[PDB]
Amino acid sequence: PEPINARVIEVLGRTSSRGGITQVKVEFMTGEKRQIIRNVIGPVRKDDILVLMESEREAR
Amino acid sequence: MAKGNRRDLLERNDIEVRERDKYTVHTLGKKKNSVAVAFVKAGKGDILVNNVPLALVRPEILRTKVSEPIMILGESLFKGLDMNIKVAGGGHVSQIYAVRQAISRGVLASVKDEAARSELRAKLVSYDRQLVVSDPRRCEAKKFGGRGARARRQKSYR
Amino acid sequence: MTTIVQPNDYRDLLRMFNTNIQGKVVLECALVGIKGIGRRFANVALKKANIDVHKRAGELTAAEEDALMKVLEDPLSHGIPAWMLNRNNDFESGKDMHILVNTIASTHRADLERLRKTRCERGVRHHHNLKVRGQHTKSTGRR
Amino acid sequence: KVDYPTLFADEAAMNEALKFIKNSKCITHTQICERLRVSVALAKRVMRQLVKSGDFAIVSKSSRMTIFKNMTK
Amino acid sequence: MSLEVALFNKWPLTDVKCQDESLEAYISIDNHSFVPHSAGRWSAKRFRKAKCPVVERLTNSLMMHGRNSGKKLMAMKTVGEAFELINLYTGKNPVQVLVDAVANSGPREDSCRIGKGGQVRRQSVDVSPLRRVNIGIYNIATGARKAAFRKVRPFAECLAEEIMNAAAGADKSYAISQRNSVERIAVSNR
Amino acid sequence: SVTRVPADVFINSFAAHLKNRGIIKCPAFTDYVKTGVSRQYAPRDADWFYIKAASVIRHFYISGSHSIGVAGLARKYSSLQKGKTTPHHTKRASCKVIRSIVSQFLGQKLLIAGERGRHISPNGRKMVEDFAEGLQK
Amino acid sequence: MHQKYTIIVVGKDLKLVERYVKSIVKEGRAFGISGPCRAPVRRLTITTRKSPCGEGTNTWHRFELRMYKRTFWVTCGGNDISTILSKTVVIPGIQVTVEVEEP
RNA sequence: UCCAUUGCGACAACGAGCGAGACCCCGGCCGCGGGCGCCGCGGGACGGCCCGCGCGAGCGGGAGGACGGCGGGGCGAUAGCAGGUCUGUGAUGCCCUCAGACGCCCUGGGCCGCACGCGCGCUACACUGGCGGGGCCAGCCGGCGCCCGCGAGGACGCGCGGAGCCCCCGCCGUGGCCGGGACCGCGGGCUGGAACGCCCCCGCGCACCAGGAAUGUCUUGUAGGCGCCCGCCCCCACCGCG
Repeated sequence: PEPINARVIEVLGRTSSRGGITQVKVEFMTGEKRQIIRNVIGPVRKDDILVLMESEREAR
Repeated sequence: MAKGNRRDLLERNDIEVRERDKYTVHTLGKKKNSVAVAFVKAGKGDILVNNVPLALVRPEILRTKVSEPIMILGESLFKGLDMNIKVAGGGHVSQIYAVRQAISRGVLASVKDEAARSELRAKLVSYDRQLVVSDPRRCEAKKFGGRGARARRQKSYR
Repeated sequence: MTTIVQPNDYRDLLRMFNTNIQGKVVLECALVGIKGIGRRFANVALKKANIDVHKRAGELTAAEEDALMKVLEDPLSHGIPAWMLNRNNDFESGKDMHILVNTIASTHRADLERLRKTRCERGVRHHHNLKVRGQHTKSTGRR
Repeated sequence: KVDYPTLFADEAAMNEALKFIKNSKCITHTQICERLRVSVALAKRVMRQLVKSGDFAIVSKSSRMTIFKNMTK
Repeated sequence: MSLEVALFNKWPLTDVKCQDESLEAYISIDNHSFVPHSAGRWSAKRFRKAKCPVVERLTNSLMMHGRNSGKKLMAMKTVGEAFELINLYTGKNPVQVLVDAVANSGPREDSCRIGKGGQVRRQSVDVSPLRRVNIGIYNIATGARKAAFRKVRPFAECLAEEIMNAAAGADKSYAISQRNSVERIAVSNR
Repeated sequence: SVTRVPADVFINSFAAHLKNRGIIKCPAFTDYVKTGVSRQYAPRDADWFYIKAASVIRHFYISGSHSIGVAGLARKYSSLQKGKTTPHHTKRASCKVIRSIVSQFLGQKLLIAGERGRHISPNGRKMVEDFAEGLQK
Repeated sequence: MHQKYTIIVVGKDLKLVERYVKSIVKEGRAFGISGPCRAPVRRLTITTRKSPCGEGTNTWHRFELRMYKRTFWVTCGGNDISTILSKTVVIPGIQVTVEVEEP
């Protein structure tokens, strides 16, 4: 219910047609070290912080 | 009305010659089509543009932009000496930046211990780099395809 | 000016030359509501009258209303030049006059009457509704 | 649509135009226009009268915009 | 330090920060000159605008309209007026309010066209800090721009009201409404 | 000197002094003119003549020994013509007013002619500096 | 004896005009002549349609003619009427570089 | 791998060439000389240095530097189109005109004519504004004084010279109103052999409240906004090259 935030460890490059979206590998600095995947729109770089309204969702 | 390359300017034949020989230093600043010539000497903290003091300039909003080097560098140095800049070229803002560049270089040309000069250069460039290095970009020409450098006349396929 | 509260005689709507004028607009602009008057003519008219120009029109006392009227039917004699008049060399009088609302319709309507009998090129085009000047009409002004 | 005057009648230059602003802390010509539904010029005149009194002080002045503060509180 | 850059020679930048962490570093609050007019050749690299002083970013969007193109002096004057108004209503530093507002706007989710997505198949995705700040700024400026067209009151008052409301998070403001609409519609597609 | 004060204060103060001293007088034609083909309506103020005169004498002082003609003064009071469904263009002011002002100033010997145009005389410099210092504080 | 003379030089190529100069100045060291005053370049410009008719895309030619000018007037008293010819002969006459003289 | 048949490494192929790049003009930084007037000759930047990778060619990041990785233009391969041009020419083949002439010259008129469909543009829909006064800076480049006349312009006489936006002070105060200036009615002037052409003054004061289906251009001194010079030209720029 309470959106958390995740930090970027790396980047997996553009995927979506017409560019834009980029896959990413994040981890929860909430303390669980859950390395997962997500998609992002807009310029992004390493160490950036995202806001995830989902404690749990998967893409690929 | 003044081109910025005229011999009368880089020499400053405006000043009377007997006093001219006192202004040991010379300097230059620019931006776009705008030139600044600072003849500097010893004084008690005074400055002038085209026979105008520094406070009573037209950028009532950018007066601090002109004064920046004074505040970032301190006051005793500028109080030490005196100036009389002249400027000529396109626009108002261009002239403002030309002037501030000229002031920075001229005051920084006065010291004699190059270690102090380096320390001051480092202190100053940190705040901004364009107070010491001229801006290169300049107006780009236009082409006959349309009425602008890169834009083109609107094309109708039907 | 510096007038906050309304003058006891402040008149909210004024009538002149069969035209009605408001009492909240400034005087020089209000008079523009009439036909035959504009901004340039008006100031040159009020000023000769020793009238102020930045006073709301409704607060114009009655005495000023007449003298203002007097200098408007008798412009030239009061001094105003002959190049500030809407009618400079009348066809019959040869005079220099300034004509107003009751007259514009007649002097104009009577002008075209003279052009039809004279058979000028201009008069005919005033009939079928074309352009009297030399404007091109192939692709413009399409009703 | 909306009509506004430019000339108070006697008592409206006191019952509201003044009595109602003095409570305010910061005011402006257009604010007082939209509040009292009267055109701006009258607001300029009245504010001049007030600074003449001394209840308000200018903080930022300019042809486009000048604003005041209520010192009297 | 040696000098404090009192903005417009009134309000300082000392005890100022941002609460949110995601965009804390994408907001420059310390390299403000006395006047938000720098000839910096920003927008040259890909991430250099993240160092532009936030206020200059703000003013550079107030002259977006075609008629008002190339007019920065009026923009600086407008911004100064708005800052005085904010100080007079709130009593605190307007810069704090501006940063809080830019943080409280900006969507945290938006819909895009991923893969083939035939037949309007739009998935949901999260958003990067830079786009968040950009959209927040653009929304504030556009909201103030929409209120003051063919209206009596000036642009500055609308600007300041919008900014304070957004800092409050009230739905009454235009930016907050836009953000909520976008977030919700994207949730539908998630 | 004079350039150590903004023009706005100096111009108005000098014009008031001038009107008080009767140095120059508004002729009749000053009350129906529009001041330039560019301009659209006539001036609002009733004492613009004196302001213009003050500005002109200040301009003659600035140039010092250099000479100015009337038509060269008209190009410093130009503007932009509008209302023609056509791109705007720049136009020169009228020179009758300027001629009146310079002729009156010269009649008072504040302004000595040369080969071409006219240039300030030392009396004019004396007076201008005197008032400049008078308003300095 | 003494007359205060001027030398004009005109040309469209920069090489000969920079070669005539060296010869003349080398020849005049004794008579007291001094270097030139390189004058502003005169730029002739013509834009013409690249086609003899209106067709296709509208493409333009941009022709120009540069004219260079060097002026030695430093002979004067150092050179008399007859001695001027001494200087206008030893130089290497070039087929196109009009040089005019006028006190 | 490269923007690029640009390169590395192989192969019944070996060895070459054009095109590309190289090249020329412009500008940015520095040096020398010369000088009525800023104009002549040179230097400088090369994927050179550090770090990663990659046999390699080369890719990503960081430095110092005026400029950092094809900065803007010109030239532009083989082959071809029934593309346009006989109305540019003492460039032209074949036909037709050739003494009541399609030859050449003069007088008037037309190419501008208007119920209508659209292509490139200009002006506006206003307060991020309009009006009045004042202050003030460009570059391709460049001519001024005195006197009359509101102005446009005019009579004399000499060689001398730069604007809009913008900033400041005030008026207006949401009203198709001082926004907008089309249309039309007297008048004063210029050009020219001759106004149908062009300017100035007073008056009148059309639509127009951001524009549907459709669609165009654009990545740094760029878009957009503002104005200024030349071309044709007896007068005339909402056009075009800059």
